[PDB]
Amino acid sequence: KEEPINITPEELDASIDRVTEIMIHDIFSPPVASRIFAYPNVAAYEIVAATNDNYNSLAGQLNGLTAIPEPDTTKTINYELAAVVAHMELSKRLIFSEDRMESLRDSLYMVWEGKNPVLFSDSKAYGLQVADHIGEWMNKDNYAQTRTMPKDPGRWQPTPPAYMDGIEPHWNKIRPFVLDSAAQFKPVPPPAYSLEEDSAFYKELKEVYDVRNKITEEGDSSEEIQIARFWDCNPYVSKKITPGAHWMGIAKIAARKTNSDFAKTLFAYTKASVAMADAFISCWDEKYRSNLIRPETVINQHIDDSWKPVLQTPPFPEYTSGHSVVSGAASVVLTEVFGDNFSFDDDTEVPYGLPIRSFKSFKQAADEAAISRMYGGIHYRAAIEVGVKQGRDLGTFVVNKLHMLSDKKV
Ligand code: NA
Repeated sequence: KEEPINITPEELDASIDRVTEIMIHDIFSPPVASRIFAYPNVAAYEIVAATNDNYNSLAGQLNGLTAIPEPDTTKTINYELAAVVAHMELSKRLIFSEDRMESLRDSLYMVWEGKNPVLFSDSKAYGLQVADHIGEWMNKDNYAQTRTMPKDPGRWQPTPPAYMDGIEPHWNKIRPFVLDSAAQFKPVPPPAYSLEEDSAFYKELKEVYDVRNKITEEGDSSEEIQIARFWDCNPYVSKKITPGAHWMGIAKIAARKTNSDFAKTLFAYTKASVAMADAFISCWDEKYRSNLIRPETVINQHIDDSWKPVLQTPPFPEYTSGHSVVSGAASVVLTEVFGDNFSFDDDTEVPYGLPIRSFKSFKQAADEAAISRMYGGIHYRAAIEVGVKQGRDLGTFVVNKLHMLSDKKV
């Protein structure tokens, strides 16, 4: 009983799709979701790097990460199999409903164990050894400690309908993967809160107000409303994926469209997920520095008590926009991996109630994701424009810092 086990990139995708689904169920927030995607990819990628002379190890490149154990030269191991095992095991550790990862895992294990028990056993064992190593490092990143950390008129207020307390005030205290510090990409400050009619703040408030009213005047056909809903990606609305998950989905689309092999797929997902996790830290750092009031609050208190945004306002401060920062970063990474002018059909939102939208490039998609927040009535211009810059600057740094691809024969 010694058939080969063919591991394909679609099995990695299976793990990431299941964790995605579980995240929705367990009600993970946008920044916490980015941490769930990153660590399991790093573990799998390290397995690949240790065994493929075209890819360099991230040990020594990511903060605190040391070399993984090498595989036993006396055993025949299928390294892709080990990489999938590592990915699933860490993914399971990072969500609450572990039984839902275990079901996916056990169903793969049963076929593998059935075809080649010895290869399966040796390969699983190595995958689990690596997951333990990577688990030790992930458990030193300050997430556990921040779980029980204690909790002008421009200050952010919780917003209706739910008036939830701000999400993840201390996300800036998580260990970044690549950044030298959480604040490395701190942006310029937002315009000073002001109700003076000639002020920069008031101009931007008036823009939010006016855009929403133009959308009203066009009616519910309007393309703006479709764009706002496509990118909304807010699990607190009173079944949706977060923005990091959506970009993980675009990374998958690109990898499948290019017929990228297991190693190239993992490379891409790892570079993207690491960048996004650092993008959330950078963006949340600024959110809780500037702690800026959301547009509906100022509009309903000072301008028009009947006005409502197209989208529900997320429960966290305004500046800079998460969508803008994370899309900026992700766009830069995918452009670097798969190229500019990469056209694609984005079907990531089809299982979540939406149609397909087509794009001519990752840059174009990011630009749409950023302006969707203006159509949505929940961000001012500065949070969007400055946020895209912040994410593109951060994603540039990540791509310039991480040396992963390194062809054996050049
Ligand atoms: Na290598």
